[PDB]
Amino acid sequence: MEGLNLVATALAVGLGAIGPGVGIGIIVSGAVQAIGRNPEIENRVVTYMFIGIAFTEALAIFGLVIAFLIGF
Amino acid sequence: MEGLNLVATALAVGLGAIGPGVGIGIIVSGAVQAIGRNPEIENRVVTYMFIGIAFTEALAIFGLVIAFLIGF
Amino acid sequence: MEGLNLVATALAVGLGAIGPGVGIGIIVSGAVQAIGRNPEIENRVVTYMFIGIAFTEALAIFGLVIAFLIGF
Amino acid sequence: MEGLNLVATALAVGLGAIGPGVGIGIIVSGAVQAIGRNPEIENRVVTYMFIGIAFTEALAIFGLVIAFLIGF
Amino acid sequence: MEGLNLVATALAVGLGAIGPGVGIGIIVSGAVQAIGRNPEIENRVVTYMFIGIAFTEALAIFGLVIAFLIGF
Amino acid sequence: MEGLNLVATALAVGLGAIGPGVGIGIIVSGAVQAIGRNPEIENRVVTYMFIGIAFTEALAIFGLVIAFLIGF
Amino acid sequence: MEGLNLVATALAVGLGAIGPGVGIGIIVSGAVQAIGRNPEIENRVVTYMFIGIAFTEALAIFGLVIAFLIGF
Amino acid sequence: MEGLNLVATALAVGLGAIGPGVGIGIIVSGAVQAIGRNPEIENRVVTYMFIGIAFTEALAIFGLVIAFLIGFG
Amino acid sequence: MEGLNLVATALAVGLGAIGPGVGIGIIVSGAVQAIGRNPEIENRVVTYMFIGIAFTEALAIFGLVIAFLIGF
Amino acid sequence: MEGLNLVATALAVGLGAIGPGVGIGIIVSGAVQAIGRNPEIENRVVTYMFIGIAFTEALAIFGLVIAFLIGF
Amino acid sequence: PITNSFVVAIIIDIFVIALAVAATRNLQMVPRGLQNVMEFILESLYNLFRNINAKYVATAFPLVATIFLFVLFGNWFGLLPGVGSIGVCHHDTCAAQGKKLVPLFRAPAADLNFTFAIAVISFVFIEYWGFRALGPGYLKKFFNTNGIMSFVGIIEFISELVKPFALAFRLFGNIFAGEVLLVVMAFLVPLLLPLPFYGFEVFVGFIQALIFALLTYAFLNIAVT
Amino acid sequence: VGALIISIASRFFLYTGPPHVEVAAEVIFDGIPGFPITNSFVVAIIIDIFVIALAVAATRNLQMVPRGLQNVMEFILESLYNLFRNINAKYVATAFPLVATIFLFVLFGNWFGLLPGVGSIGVIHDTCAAQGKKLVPLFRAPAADLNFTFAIAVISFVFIEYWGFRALGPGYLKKFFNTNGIMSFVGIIEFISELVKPFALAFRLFGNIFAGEVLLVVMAFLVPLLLPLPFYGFEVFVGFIQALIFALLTYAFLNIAVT
Amino acid sequence: PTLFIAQLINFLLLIFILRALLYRPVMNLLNERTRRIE
Amino acid sequence: GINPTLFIAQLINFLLLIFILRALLYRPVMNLLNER
Amino acid sequence: INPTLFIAQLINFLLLIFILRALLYRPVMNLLNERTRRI
Amino acid sequence: NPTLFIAQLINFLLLIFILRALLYRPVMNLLNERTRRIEESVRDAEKVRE
Repeated sequence: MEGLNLVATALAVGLGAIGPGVGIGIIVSGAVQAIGRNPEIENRVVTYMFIGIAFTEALAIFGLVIAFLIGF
Repeated sequence: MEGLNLVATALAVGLGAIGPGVGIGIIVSGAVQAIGRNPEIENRVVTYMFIGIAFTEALAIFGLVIAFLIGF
Repeated sequence: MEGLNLVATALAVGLGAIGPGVGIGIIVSGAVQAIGRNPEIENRVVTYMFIGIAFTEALAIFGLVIAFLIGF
Repeated sequence: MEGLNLVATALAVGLGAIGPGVGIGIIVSGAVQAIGRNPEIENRVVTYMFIGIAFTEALAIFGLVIAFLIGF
Repeated sequence: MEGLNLVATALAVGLGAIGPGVGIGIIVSGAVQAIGRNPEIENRVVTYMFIGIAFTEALAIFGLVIAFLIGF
Repeated sequence: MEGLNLVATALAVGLGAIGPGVGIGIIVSGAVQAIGRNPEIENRVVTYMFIGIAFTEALAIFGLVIAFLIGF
Repeated sequence: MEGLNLVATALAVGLGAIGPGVGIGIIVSGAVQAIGRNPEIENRVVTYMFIGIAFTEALAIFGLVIAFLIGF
Repeated sequence: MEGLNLVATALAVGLGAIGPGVGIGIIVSGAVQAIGRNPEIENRVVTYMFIGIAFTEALAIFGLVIAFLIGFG
Repeated sequence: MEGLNLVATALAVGLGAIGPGVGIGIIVSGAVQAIGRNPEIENRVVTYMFIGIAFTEALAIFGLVIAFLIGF
Repeated sequence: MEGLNLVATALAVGLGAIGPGVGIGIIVSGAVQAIGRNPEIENRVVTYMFIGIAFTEALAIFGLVIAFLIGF
Repeated sequence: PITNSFVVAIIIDIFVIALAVAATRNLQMVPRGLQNVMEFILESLYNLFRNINAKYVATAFPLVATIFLFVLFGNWFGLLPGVGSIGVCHHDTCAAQGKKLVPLFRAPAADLNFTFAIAVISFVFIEYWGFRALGPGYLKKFFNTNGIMSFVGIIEFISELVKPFALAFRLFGNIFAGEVLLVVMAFLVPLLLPLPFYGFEVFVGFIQALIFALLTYAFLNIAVT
Repeated sequence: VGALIISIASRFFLYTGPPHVEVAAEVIFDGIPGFPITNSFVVAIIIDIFVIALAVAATRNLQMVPRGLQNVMEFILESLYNLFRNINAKYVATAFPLVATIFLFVLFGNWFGLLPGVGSIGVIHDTCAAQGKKLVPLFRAPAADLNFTFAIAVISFVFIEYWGFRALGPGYLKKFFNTNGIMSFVGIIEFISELVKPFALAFRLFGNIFAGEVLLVVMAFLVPLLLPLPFYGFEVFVGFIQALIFALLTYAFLNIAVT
Repeated sequence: PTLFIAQLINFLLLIFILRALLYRPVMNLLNERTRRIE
Repeated sequence: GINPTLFIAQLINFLLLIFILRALLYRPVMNLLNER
Repeated sequence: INPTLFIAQLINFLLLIFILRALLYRPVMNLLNERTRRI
Repeated sequence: NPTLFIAQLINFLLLIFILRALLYRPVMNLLNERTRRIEESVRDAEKVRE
């Protein structure tokens, strides 16, 4: 086909955010709930939440750059 | 052929929202549970709640804009 | 292919609902549980529950509008 | 093709039923759990239960409407 | 594609049985947990459980009738 | 194609087992948790579990009926 | 279409297990948690756990047998 | 569609394995939490834990063997 | 229709990896939560944690090797 | 088909990363919940969180390198 | 030129003006009637806004109330009989001399023109009030302030811009979907079938009308923060 | 030890030497007129006689003091007895001979399947493929045969049905038919699941053994050295777990039928 | 159109049926607010 | 495509309605505040 | 799926079960019960 | 097949060595503990008999 690369770009973009979005949501929810349970652990909880979010963010960028390669 | 772009836009828009939506839902649920646990931490938990919401919405908007590029 | 726009818009509108619906349900359940734990905090619980619901439903709105653009 | 409208309608209906069903299930489970925790605010919490159910059913209605448009 | 109508009819039921299936399960589990936590509010929460079950079953019936129209 | 009926039946059964299976799992888990919390309510809670499991299994029954109709 | 029945059988087996597996996991995890919470009540709750397990396994074997029908 | 059998045997193993993995994870989490709460009942409940785990892996094997049969007729 | 082996391998890898990731995530989450609940009992918990991790990664390796069959 | 390679690369990147998009999030959420419930066990639980992260990123990198093979 | 939805929007505005005139014609303590209901609605809205942010609760309160009243009027007009059945002509009643039988009453929210104005007004109010007491800090990205914190700020900036457009698109989709669901139910059966949906339509419209104002107040508070 | 991880022996004939797949679902050894005995059946024979010799040696001069083979066999039997009593304590002795022999035979069949040469020994190109006759492999695991696994499953089903008839009477109204209530709808699903159970068990064991055999063979094909060791261990664990759970599920189903 | 007329009749009937029940509690709330004004 | 003139007219009508509502409710708001 | 092979496998399994009951299960339980009987 | 028997046997010997170096000790310890408990019970029974 001729527009199949466009479908590939869509699949890379669409499937590259399903996992990371849910992971970020779960991480933020757990961090906020823990902070509400104990405020004093705020600094370390925020740091670990940032690390976890950064992992999934890089995982989404993995698909984003592949889509850009096809897009460019 | 001759419509694969439409399918690509559809797939990008769809799969680019099923993860971020659940992430936002979980973020809000955890934030509200923490709020119910203690009210005084609202200003400190609304911020990170909005950070997670911004990340998820950024992923979703990335999917939407990539689809729009194909649509255009 | 012929009529591919129809399946495209159908896929877009369908996939725009599975994610946001679960997120909205989780948001509502968490808000209800928190209100049950603390009655008097409903004023600050609801004002964030609706904004989270709107953020989540924005993705479904994006799905619907893209389906309309493909359908029309 | 000759029946691509049919598969489009079927996919739209099914996907629009997948999400809102789970959302409604979660909403009702949380509401009933809170009511069991505190029956005294039964009306107060059912007030929000119904309004959440309405938003959740909205996506299913959207999908059904699009499917009817393609079906007809 | 001659059995395209057949695959559409099957797909409609298959995907429409997903969301309500999980929703009814979640509703029943929440109602059961509340009953175990509070048998005294039996009828009041059973009514809401039946309300949610009726909504999910209505969505499933919409899927089934769409499939029946397609098959017929 | 040719064997579209076969893949139709396959999709019907698979997607009709995807949802109701999870619904049964959630129902039984909630019933077990309630029993662990309160064996005294067993006589009514198991009845509610059964009236929920039947409704959840109804959609799988519909899927099997459609599959057999196609196979016929 | 040059071997569509193979894809049919694969989808029947593949889609017939992802749902039931989660149901089995949820059932047995809830059973384990309730048993740990209440070591005393074990004799009869395992009965409901196993009837749910049997129902879920029958749901999966429905798709397995449907696929085996096409295999012959 | 000469390689449709390849996609078939890929789907038969890919699909049908997602559910077993989540089931195994849920079983492990529940059993571990329960034994952390109830240490002395671990020697009794690990059996049911493995029962559920092997049920999920049985479903995964049901997918695997069908995939293998598809890959070789 | 050449190159279908590539997409076959890709689908095999993706659908055999998406499950195990969630499985190991839940395993580690439950293990760490129980360990934090009581660090007194660790080895008799880390043992089962690694048992589940090995089983789930083994299923992932099943998917990986069956994919490399088409790859090789 | 002159383009199935790109779609296969997209599937290998996107799919196979959803599971390693949610498992990481669940691991981090459990870790931070344990950290809030027990701060003095920080190093011990952080090590196990990193163990789970490495286990999940193993599958993630497997999918990525498989995509690179398809891409190359 | 003008379209069908413009007439309905003008009718909604005229009805709002008439209701305000009726309420203000006899203004006295202990109201009982239409004035009492209007005062109760205004007081509930003020309480909800003060719950979000009392500092700016009365800042754009008239604009928010006008938007909410217009949305409620449009939602009520959608389910009313005569909308979509009377055709102006540029089997159907206008089958002879076919001109698509353009509906006389088109919901103002069911169009992308009337809905777009609300988004622009909300975005302008948020940017102005947000930057009124913040200057560069309202849109400050915090460039490498907290370890490359600019990435978080840039992503959040697009969300704030899309929020008003998202709200307008949500309102338009809700109105159009309500109208289309009513039409589909009418096509399915001639009477008594649309009861499950027609009743839910009014509740959905009221919920959306309240939610628009609540979201505007919350966004203003977030902007003020 | 240190950091001596080099894997130099691993990079030895990655896929050139060992044959690509060379697997089969069912093969027949024959050798006699009439009944076509298979290699899987042959292994079932050698496992059976090995089990008999092991039992005789354990019982050879049975002493009150346990030691060695007698001690370990007693430990295994008593652990199984306690495990089965933990579910039901009224019918342990009745079903014990069947359950114990099922577990013992399945465990040894699975473990023997992982012995070297089960794919290499038979009556890329190896030995027989050089000649004009196909190389049928010998020493096939009994659980790799459906005719064995289905036989075990049908035996277990007959046993459970006979004992569920012998106890609780022949009523079965919970699964046969109910007059009113949703119990009528419940009973048919119960009957369907009960019919499924033997097929499910047989397919479970057969697949979980045969797929393991296939995986070990194919991982011997690619990078044959030093990599499949953890997978051999995992397959040992899988065989043990399957052998245990078959008996456990059998007893659990029997007890639930009693209830 | 006959279908349009029937749909309008059904919509009006449903609106009136909902409005009576809604106004009953709404009338009670309005009366309570008027009483609580002074 | 959207009619810019129609959107401008709708915006003008909305602004006029908002101004009229504010003018009308300025007195009602004052009365409500004085009562409470 | 050979019915003769399945019958042969069932016969072998039944013979193994009988042999184990008559040689292994009976003595092991007798020895095991003796310890409790001694206790 | 003098190409996979060697690989399997070489792997088999390594697996046996690993099992003997990782699992033989705990199994031997458990068997010895059971034997010691049984022997103590038997000695107590004999002494009570005598």
